[PDB]
Amino acid sequence: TEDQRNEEKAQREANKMIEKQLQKDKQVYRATHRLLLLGADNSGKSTIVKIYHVNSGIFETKFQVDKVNFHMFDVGAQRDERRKWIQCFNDVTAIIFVVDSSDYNRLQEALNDFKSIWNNRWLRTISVILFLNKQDLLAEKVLAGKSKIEDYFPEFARYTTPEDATPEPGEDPRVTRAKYFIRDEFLRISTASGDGRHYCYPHFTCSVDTENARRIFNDCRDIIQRMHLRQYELL
Amino acid sequence: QVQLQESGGGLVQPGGSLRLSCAASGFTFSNYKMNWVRQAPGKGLEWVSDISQSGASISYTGSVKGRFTISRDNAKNTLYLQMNSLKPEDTAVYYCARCPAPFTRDCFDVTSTTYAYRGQGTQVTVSS
Amino acid sequence: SELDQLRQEAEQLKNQIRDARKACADATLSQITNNIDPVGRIQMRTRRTLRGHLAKIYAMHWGTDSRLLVSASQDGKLIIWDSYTTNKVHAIPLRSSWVMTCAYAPSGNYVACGGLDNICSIYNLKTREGNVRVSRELAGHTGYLSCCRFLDDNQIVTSSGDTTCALWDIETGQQTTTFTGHTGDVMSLSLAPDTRLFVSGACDASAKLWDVREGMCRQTFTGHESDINAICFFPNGNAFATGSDDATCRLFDLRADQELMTYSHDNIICGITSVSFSKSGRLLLAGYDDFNCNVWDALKADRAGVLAGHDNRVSCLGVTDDGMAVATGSWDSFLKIWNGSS
Amino acid sequence: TDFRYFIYAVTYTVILVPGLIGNILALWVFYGYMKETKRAVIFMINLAIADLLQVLSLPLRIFYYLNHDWPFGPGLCMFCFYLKYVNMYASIYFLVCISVRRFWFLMYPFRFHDCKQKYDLYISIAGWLIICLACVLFPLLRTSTKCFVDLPTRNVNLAQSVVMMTIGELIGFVTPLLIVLYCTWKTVLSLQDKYPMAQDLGEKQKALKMILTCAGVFLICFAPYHFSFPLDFLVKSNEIKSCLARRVILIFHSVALCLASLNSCLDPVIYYFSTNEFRRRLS
Amino acid sequence: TASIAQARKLVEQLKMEANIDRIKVSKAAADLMAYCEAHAKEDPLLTPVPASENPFR
Ligand SMILES: CC(C)CCC[C@@H](C)[C@H]1CC[C@H]2[C@@H]3CC=C4C[C@@H](O)CC[C@]4(C)[C@H]3CC[C@]12C
Ligand SMILES: CC(C)CCC[C@@H](C)[C@H]1CC[C@H]2[C@@H]3CC=C4C[C@@H](O)CC[C@]4(C)[C@H]3CC[C@]12C
Repeated sequence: TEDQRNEEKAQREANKMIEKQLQKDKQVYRATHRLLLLGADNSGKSTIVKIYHVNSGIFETKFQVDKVNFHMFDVGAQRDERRKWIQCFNDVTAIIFVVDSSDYNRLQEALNDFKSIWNNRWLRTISVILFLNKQDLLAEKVLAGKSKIEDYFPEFARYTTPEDATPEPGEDPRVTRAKYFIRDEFLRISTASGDGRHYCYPHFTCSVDTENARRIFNDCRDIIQRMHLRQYELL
Repeated sequence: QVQLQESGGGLVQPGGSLRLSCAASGFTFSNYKMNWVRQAPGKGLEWVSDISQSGASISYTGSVKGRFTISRDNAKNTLYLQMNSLKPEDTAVYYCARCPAPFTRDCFDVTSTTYAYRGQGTQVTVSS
Repeated sequence: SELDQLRQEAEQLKNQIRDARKACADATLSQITNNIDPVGRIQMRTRRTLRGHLAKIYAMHWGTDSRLLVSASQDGKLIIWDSYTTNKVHAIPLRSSWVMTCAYAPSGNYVACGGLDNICSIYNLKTREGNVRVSRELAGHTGYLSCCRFLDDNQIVTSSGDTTCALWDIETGQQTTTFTGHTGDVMSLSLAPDTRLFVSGACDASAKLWDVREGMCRQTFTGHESDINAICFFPNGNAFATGSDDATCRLFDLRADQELMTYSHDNIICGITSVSFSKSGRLLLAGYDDFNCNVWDALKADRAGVLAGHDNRVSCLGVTDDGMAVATGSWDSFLKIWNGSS
Repeated sequence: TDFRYFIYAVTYTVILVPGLIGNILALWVFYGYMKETKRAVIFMINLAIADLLQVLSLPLRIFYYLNHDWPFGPGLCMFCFYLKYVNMYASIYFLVCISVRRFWFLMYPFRFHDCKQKYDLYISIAGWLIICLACVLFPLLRTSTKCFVDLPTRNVNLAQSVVMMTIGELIGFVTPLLIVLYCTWKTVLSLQDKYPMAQDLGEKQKALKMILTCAGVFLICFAPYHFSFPLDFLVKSNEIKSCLARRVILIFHSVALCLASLNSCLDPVIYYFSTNEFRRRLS
Repeated sequence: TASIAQARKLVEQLKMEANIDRIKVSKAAADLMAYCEAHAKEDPLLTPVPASENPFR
């Protein structure tokens, strides 16, 4: 069995070469944080972050914040039914959810999309970074008065601005009253489930807003840190 | 085979009342969350209301809140939608949609263009 | 008005088929197999643990030599394992990391994979350069690739999330036949032993039997209440088993054109991801969302045993061609090899 | 003198029961944890093993104080006496390792991956080997039926004794103390968010109180022992030669040594049974 | 205009499926039981082989 004896050694030597390559790939894989980009077509999710690549039917966006690599994936070439391929993103660092705040007609659909993603059995442990995009359009729509939010959401009639709200200087009280109403609609779903395994990070962003990359970095830092406190309790 | 038959509907004057019935077959009705979905002419499908497995949890769209009531009968394997004080903006084809999986809180693709577990739909017209 | 007319004629045809199936339902498989003795308790131990994947495993397929297998991970790597020694024979870096299926060619010279990239990539394992290279990229599907199976070195059948299945000519890169008729995402397919027919399970809770050469659907099988995630032919080719999200397994017969047996338990409330048969077909092994793999008695619908060796979702499993061992893949990034002992 | 015999006997019996129950049960849970989730608990296991051996050195030591006789031979005495202290500084070593590890993934979450735990087995092995080598002075410096507390101290020059005492304090207590305090201080800051989350459920607050408790027990237990150990050694060498100070220091060091021995049983409560992962495994 | 075209295809498919020959369930059940019996001995998972003949010792 001398001929067969060296055959096993050759196969075992090739195994070590593969293992060395896997360790090099493991370092890159865990040094990159993967994000799932979601939202409807009217939302400006494609322009949230100010290296962009299109691989097959998936729009890949790679950016670096404080020497940390983020790889954000957008899925474009799929059917409207997404209850199966959404399971492929069960191990992402966070989900980026973008909502058109000024679009009152489709605002309820965005809530239903958020509710299903939040309550999905394979997404129960993934935090969501919520970007309430197009705030400038929301301000103009409220100031104009042509469209009333209470027409679409009756709860807005008896809603009061939270005491913890921090409106920007020189902002109409009506605008920030409605700006935080839409945020609380998504936080009502967020705080009604999860059992502490994941949280939602609401943000107010506009079309001209170059700080969205920084906001994702800060939120994912808190997501990872909370993840470490849970899975590294016994060192 | 999963099949849903929507019954009821028709031409009703504005401000009238209308009751829709959904007959479920081919699956254990008590194990699934049920939804009501409508499609206005010239517009896509939109979610109207849902009811949990036991009926404890109920939700509505803000445009129909306070006017539509959704109920289910697990023993009768039937779903109901009471529509009173109707408006001409409610003229649409109403669909009985079942959530894809049992014993789940999420309901992903009920409001989709081609959904397998959604019935043929019933026509509701409110314009005088 | 014609659309309403055709809707009623379809119901009449469906009732005609339902009555025809009920007419030939003289007996039940449970009654026929009541007399035979049970298989007893099936105890299997983890002989091997395959470590190396950095992300959840989504698919595995044994080679025809019953020794080599290929497993697909979501980190972007294809690894070929020597199951006897746990040595890694190859590690193929994938251009797109969101792979959902993998297939081993019966000749052993090629492997296939594909996922959210809507592409079935063929890799040549026997090259003079000593490295694995992409030999073909099969484009044409408009949805994610859910399953693929080689017919030979030149033909492969792929199922996609665009509700269609396709037969591909690898040499020309074109799909010779397209199998349409599913109204939901096709999640799995299984080839008949003679490779003249194949069954596919979709998210419309139906299983369709397709003729490879003719290219049309011969029979449609209904009975599940949720999306079908797995399907596997019986070893003689006259039956197949499916697994759905309704926590049930059903055994359909091709010639009787109806369901024969249901494999479900009250404790089981989770979806089923993968199904396979033993060499004789007496055992049906099914993977579940509760991190366990239940071995069922196909004839008697009895849970023969449980494979509990994973800490996350069991995404795939498969039995070797000689029936010697069964491999189970899981979202915990590990593969395990199981067999019994005397 | 007579009190010191009784103080050790009473205290060591109190720690004997929870120390065995706390550490043996923890190791069984650690083995199950490694088999299930395949995640490293190297620092937790080594701390439990180091505490387990220290408790295991008590039953032989308790026998001496209840009989005033050591019929087991001088060879066994020099091992049981050496076993307790080699595991005391071993526990201190892995309390710093836990403190530095917690500081690493809470102050730099992005610079701590699964593969960052490389060269971790090389830390525990190196920690034991150097400690087991440097702690050999405990039986070497008292080698001269009397065992443990009654062992005579070797006649060593005062100048040479101070140098050894100074080095032992710096690398045995002073270095662990500053690192633990520094890691705890910055880890507390990183767990204090500028904008708290409304529905946070106090996940970080519980960690903040747990980490402060971990550093508090470290200061309460080991610091009094190392403030009397240099003084107690001079009493054995009769350098002080003061009647009043001789009785006070020996009794004070007896309490401090017993207090430092409490860390054998307090560690499972503070570190192991305070974790919600342990509750899931037990229940 | 689309819907009517899809309706014709679905009706046409049901005609093909309704014209197939179906055997009795008892006949189909017996064939499945017969195949399992004939190959029971050569099933390593059903009847585990001796450790000497098991490649995965
Ligand atoms: C009992 C006495 C000896 C304890 C001494 C504590 C010091 C010397 C030891 C204990 C834990 C050790 C640390 C453990 C982990 C790391 C992370 C590594 O990436 C750099 C080295 C570093 C930072 C070690 C430095 C030395 C260290 C801090
Ligand atoms: C003189 C003697 C008593 C000093 C103590 C030596 C022994 C008990 C210590 C020193 C090194 C320690 C080992 C260090 C590393 C590991 C690897 C870990 O995955 C399991 C625990 C284990 C295996 C420890 C077991 C206990 C150990 C072997």
